[PDB]
Amino acid sequence: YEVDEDIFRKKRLTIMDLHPGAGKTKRILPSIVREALKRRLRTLILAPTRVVAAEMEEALRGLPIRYQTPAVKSDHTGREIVDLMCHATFTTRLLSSTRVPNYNLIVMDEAHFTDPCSVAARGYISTRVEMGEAAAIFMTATPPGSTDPFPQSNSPIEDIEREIPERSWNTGFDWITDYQGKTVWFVPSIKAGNDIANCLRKSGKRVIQLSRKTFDTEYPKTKLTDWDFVVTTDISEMGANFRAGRVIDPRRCLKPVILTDGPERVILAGPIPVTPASAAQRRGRIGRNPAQEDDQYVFSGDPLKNDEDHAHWTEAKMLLDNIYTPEGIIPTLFGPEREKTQAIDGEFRLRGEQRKTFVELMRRGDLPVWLSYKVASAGISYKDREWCFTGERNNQILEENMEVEIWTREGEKKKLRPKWLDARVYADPMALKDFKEFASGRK
Ligand SMILES: Nc1ncnc2c1ncn2[C@@H]1O[C@H](COP(=O)(O)OP(=O)(O)O)[C@@H](O)[C@H]1O
Ligand SMILES: [Cl-]
Ligand SMILES: [Mn+2]
Repeated sequence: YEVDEDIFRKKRLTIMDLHPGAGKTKRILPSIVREALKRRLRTLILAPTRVVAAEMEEALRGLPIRYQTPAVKSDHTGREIVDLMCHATFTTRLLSSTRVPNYNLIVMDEAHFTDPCSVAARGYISTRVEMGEAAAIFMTATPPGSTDPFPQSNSPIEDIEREIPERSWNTGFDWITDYQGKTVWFVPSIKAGNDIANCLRKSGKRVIQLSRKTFDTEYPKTKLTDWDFVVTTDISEMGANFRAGRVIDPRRCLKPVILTDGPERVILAGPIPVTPASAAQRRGRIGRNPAQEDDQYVFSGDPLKNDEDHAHWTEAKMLLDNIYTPEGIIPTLFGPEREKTQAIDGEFRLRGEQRKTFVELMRRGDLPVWLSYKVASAGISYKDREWCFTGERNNQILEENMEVEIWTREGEKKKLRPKWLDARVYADPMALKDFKEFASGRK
């Protein structure tokens, strides 16, 4: 692969939108890094997930790569070194340090990731590019704005449109279990995944479940051959490689929405249709192997473009408005994503301890951006957990249709009733478990 010379020039942002599997991560990336080093550029590589980052550092092992952990706010050497980190790690460091290096070449892989930390990162990056302080490459077949759900592939894909179960089934879906080979099944939620996986397991199928929280331990198991089904949330759209012959995709997802009628709260709306980019990335899990031309994409429904009510857009602004810049400037969203919110640049900016608490609630507290923002801008200290118990009766959190009760750090049994309700902290057993740990003052 021959690298273009102009992509290393400051004020240039290159959208590397080669089709899924074309060789963006595996082939051109090491070529770009080596060429960046030759030019003595201060280089940053951004991976969507910890797993993908680990694959990058394994592949770039011969080069002066340094993986950067979010447990560390900055890490500067007096040496020629390429920094490697997750999208979210970059955004956290921007919020928590003034010692963020002045990278003049930034590569964001799987730059289609729509999680707020990634949207915020693209905002900061593009701002630096447009200010003439950096060159950046966004690697993704589906850049922000894409609407082709059936892009080019390395090998032919059989696109099959048919009814897909939303829940456990007894009969009428023989084609699912009769299939000889491996399947990746995209589900709209973890608990939808729990039910589907349970159904497949009672049929004697070996299934691995994937979600954001379990991705690190569960994904490596898919690299072995002792499995029939992967049941996964949208997280697998971000550079997850499966050696499988089929994707099952009912093209559905949950969408966080900030509601403003009465007390502000985040709900999880849907299931709703995925975006055409998401559908393409799910489909793009297969058709990757030149030697295997039998791959199937089994789908249901049309994708939906309009996602302007997605909470991730205002959450991205809450992050961006609090990002430290050398000049003191407020960075704006990436061009094509500016339309997604009506927020006035800088309206979410916090000062002093409130800004510090905002960051702490996200990184140490594991809370969503919106929820962290509401607590921090209320003037509440990080260790002060009273808000988890002082909400209105409607804010009572249920588990198995019964009221959740928590032992506090002071040793009192209080009903879990937060002042601010964000559906994501009680969306599934694991999220609730983590949030109970927060409410009981255990982190
Ligand atoms: N660990 C691996 N070993 C061998 N081949 C791989 C590995 N990971 C990916 N590939 C293959 O390399 C090709 C390009 O992959 P990649 O660079 O990830 O595509 P993309 O352009 O989507 O980033 C694909 O055909 C893929 O199947
Ligand atoms: Cl998830
Ligand atoms: Mn890739």
